[PDB]
Amino acid sequence: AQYEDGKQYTTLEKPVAGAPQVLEFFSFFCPHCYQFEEVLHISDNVKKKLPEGVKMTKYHVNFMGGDLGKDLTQAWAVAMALGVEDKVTVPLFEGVQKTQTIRSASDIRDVFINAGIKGEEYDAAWNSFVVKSLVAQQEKAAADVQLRGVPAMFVNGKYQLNPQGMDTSNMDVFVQQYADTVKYLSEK
Repeated sequence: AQYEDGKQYTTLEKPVAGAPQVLEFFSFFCPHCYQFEEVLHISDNVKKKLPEGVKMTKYHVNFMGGDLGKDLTQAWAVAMALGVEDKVTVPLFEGVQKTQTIRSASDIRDVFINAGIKGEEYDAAWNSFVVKSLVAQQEKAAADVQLRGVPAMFVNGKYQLNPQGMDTSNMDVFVQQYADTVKYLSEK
């Protein structure tokens, strides 16, 4: 076939029921994740090729960056609850990996403030049990699929994208192959 299990994707030995249709995992500490966000715009190109009725989910993970890694998972929960993902993703990536100005939860908080979320609104969210449950959801989704590496994308809880098996000489061609694979898997 043109698409082959073990080539553009792998199949989960343990399929996950009731999983999000397109589920992406990342870490703000993850160097390919930075590329995926700022250079490749993977999420946006996948979306442009997906059908109507397809929701896309993106979760942060704990297993990189120790204590700050966990703060970031909680901050991403805050971003999701407030619907401000698109305002904080770039400055969080840059603060962790480019300027290295994010060293504590307070520094994470500063990113949100500078992005225009009010302190009182941020702190209230940070401490809310709605955000506690969003943190639980992120952890459970990653646990369900035995997740030990990022970036990762899972389609319908049974297929896992395999970017290692795609050409990387041309960045644009890589992104479309990736997005076209997600579409293929989606229609499967």
